[PDB]
Amino acid sequence: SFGGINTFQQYNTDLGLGHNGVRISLNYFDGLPDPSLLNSLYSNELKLIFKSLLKRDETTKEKALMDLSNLISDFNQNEYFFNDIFLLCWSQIYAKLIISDYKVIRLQSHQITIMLVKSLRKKISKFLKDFIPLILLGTCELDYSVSKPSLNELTECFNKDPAKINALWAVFQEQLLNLVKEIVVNENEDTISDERYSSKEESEFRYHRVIASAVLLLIKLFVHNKDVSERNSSSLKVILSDESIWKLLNLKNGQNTNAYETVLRLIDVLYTRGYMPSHKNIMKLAVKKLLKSLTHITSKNILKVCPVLPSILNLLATLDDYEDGTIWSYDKSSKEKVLKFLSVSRTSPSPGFFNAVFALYSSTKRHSFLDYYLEWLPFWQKSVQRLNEKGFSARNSAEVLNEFWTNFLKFAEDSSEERVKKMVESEIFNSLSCGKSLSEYTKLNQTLSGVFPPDKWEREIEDYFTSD
Amino acid sequence: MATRTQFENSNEIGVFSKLTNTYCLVAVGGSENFYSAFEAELGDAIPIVHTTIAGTRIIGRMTAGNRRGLLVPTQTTDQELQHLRNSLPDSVKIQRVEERLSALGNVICCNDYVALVHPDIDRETEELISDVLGVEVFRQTISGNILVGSYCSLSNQGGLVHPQTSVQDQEELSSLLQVPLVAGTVNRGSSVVGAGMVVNDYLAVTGLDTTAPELSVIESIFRLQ
Amino acid sequence: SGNGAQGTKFRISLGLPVGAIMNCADNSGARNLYIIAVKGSGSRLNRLPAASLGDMVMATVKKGKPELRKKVMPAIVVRQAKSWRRRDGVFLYFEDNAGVIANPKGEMKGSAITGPVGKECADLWPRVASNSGVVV
Amino acid sequence: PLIEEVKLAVQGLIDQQMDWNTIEKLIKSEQKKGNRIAQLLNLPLNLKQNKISVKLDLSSNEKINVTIDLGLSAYANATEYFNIKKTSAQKQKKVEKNVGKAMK
RNA sequence: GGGCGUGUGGCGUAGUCGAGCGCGCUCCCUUAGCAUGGGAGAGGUCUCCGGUUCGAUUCCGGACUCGUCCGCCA
RNA sequence: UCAUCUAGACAGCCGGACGGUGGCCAUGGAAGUCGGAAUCCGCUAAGGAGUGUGUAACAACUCACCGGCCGAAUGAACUAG
Ligand SMILES: [Mg+2]
Repeated sequence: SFGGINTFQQYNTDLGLGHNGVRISLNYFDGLPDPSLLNSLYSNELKLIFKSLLKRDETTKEKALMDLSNLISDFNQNEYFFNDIFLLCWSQIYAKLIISDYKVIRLQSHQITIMLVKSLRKKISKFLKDFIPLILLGTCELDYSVSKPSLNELTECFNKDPAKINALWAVFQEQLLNLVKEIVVNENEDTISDERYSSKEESEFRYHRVIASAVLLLIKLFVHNKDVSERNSSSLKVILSDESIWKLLNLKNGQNTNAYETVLRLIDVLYTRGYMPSHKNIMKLAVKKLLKSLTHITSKNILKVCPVLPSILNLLATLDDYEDGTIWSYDKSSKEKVLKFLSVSRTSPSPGFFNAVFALYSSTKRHSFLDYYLEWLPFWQKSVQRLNEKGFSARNSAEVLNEFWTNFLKFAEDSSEERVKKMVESEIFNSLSCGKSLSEYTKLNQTLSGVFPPDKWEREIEDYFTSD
Repeated sequence: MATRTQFENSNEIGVFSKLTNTYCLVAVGGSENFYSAFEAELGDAIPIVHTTIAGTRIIGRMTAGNRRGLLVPTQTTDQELQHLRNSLPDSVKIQRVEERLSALGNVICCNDYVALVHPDIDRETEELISDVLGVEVFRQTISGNILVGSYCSLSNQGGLVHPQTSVQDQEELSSLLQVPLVAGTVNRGSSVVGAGMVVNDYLAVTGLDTTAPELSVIESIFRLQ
Repeated sequence: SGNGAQGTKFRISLGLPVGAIMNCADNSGARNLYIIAVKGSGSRLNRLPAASLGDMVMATVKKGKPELRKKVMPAIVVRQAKSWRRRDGVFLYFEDNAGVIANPKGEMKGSAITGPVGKECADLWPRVASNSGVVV
Repeated sequence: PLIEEVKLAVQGLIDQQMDWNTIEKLIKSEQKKGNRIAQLLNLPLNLKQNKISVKLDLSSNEKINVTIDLGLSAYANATEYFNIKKTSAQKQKKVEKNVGKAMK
């Protein structure tokens, strides 16, 4: 029924992900189940399910998966069917199944593995080392729809104990690291997706998604284990060294900025750990890419990139804080990039953008990275002009205007100049006279509690009555 | 997911199915794979009704649907209307429309908030749409295509429009609908995108010949991730 | 019909023999279609191959745009004007013979259909039902 | 001896019925991995004609690629090369007789 | 339908098994006109495919193409 | 018309089917089996300087020959009713 030998694999002598003596790899060309092992399978029905899984067509793959699930559901009848041999074969195919583009295939595969673990509890211990990292990768996924059922099922498998879940991270941290390393470095878009059946695009898109999930898993690993960084520093270094994580930070292209955001979270984690400070080259490379990302941000795609911008600013403030803005020193044109970014960012209003700008301004002012009068004051004023034009056409605007004012007032406080104060008063007056639904809206009025003295407000009210 | 499905070989799923947030409608003469796609992806939370509209297997082009209401043509029989009333939840309202154009899926492109209609519909039908669906209505054509339901796919998150559409028409329709719109193709280049696929907040179902860049455009514009 | 049929069709009374000229309902720039053949028709001595509603025919554009004239192309009959019976027993008919242009797989050359189409044609061809305004 | 090993490895993959393009991708991956057998094989493979070309070092540095038929034994493949040499020698002899008369 | 013969450079045309000339125009020189001549140029899968030979334009077999000749009824 | 035959024939099973010798030329090799010639002895009950499969060449297997069981006719080529 099954013929041939994986002679090349025997020469290779690499078990890859698998620690059970069976090579497990994400790539299509290798890691396919060995023919002899498939022959060793307990039943003809099992052999057929495996052949269908091997076949490329999704509809056929799904039908086979459904059949496999049915066998698992009737565990008492099929306990004999399930065997260590089946488990070894399943592990090798499972890795390919998780990488599969189709959502249902992934969801079913995770469900199948969890069901198997519950039924075979205490008998899958040998295979747990192979299974758990893959299961965890599914649980932490960029896509919420696949991840949530998987996470709930995992908790149910472990009898709803959070501590057990945390323990799993600690027990498999080395294994998780190997998996993350393999995805980040060993895997390539070409390995993940066949060149003939897939375009240059999509293959790249797929690779980015897979690595992003691994990065998310990595962030989780750091959070779960404080000591993980120290024990596996060499592995962590290589993963960080690889440009692929950095390649993820591209804002020029890609459907979502979520992947870019995930990397930003990792960078903040590196800063909190001090791992990036400990290894200088990685930190420098990350900073350079972040500066490049600022260039990538453009007016044409600003609407898409606007939610992500406040997050970038907060990260910049932290990196900027480090070492008195050595981050700026790394790039000669970094200041120019920031100024260009500022103009692009201001044109599209975003929630939290002003707060980030003020925080960045505070970080810059210690080293005078941005001149208050030359660049920041005009920029803040331009932001007010933009806000006044958008009065409150897409409210939200009301909170944004208040957010700007609070930050602008603090920015104004650090001027000690009459002209700056006069400009602030004039801008406030211009916004107030033009008005909008702000008098009607309690929230807008309450949020901007004061931009002028109470007596001045009374004087303005008196002036309005006095005015013709 | 944009789920690859065929209706017995047909790569046009919007013709034979109508998908909203609250319910789904499928034709009675359907294959096991075609039913299994909606049963697996939708789950048990959302009812799937096997229905016939006016004696026809085509139901997506005959009916226009919303989470608040469903519109059916005059030719729909009392048995089909009673079966839809029993199978559907109590929240949705089903009302017959007495209007000459009579193919409501072709005539009306609608979502939860805002709707695009054929320009030449009757005023009583426009008020009936605004009453039953609770949806504000605009009479507009997509670059001269009067069949806005066939030539647009619309959801709450975003919209896919006809590929040969003027850019000025794209920002005009985008500002009018308050959602981002992308010109694109479905089912290996077929122009009829609304007939090509169905979409809601978390699911899109398309034909098997829909290629990978087209599917990527679908999931990008409808934010299904 | 033949290849691109989505299901089967009950027998409709044949109303369009070979040589019939019908209106061209779509917006492809052709004015009339001249029927030269019916797909799936049988063989009998002296009997003309006739078409009904929902049938796919071979047709030439006798009047219209010069890049559509002087060549044969497939067409789909959408309006019949000869009265036929349904299984609910209503006898119905349009007031003109009308068809649209298609490829051998059945997708329309044009983009919109003016006037009504029959449900026996709209059920059998989904692209016609997609571009159709009103289905009766 | 090495040639026989190479053939067995390639044959095993073919016996599996794996896609020929897929087999080639694997060979490339093994070369990156540093597998010795993988290194020997030239990357383009005439699987259609069932011939694999493997580089053989001239001196036990320069390597001469030699096409090997998968079906034939390594020694059999060698005999065929010898046979081509033999035929060429026969042709040369005929040419030598021909030249004097032809020149006249 | 059948028979017989035919196929060379952009054009015409010479070929005994060991592709030349002329015409078109590439360049240069040359012109009191009623615009020539001269000198070096480019230009072929010898209709195509197989075998023989040592090598076929050359011999042979097949196919394509063209041109001739003869052919249904009362 | 040739042959074999109760001193054991032809089918069917079972056993041996060997040395000189890897005979002489020729080949990168060819040892019975790519070919060219010769084609002889020993031991024999019997075994070809080989009938095929067979390997790079080997090795290996089988033959046509001899033997136990069987006990009596049989094999090849050709002719014409
Ligand atoms: Mg007749």
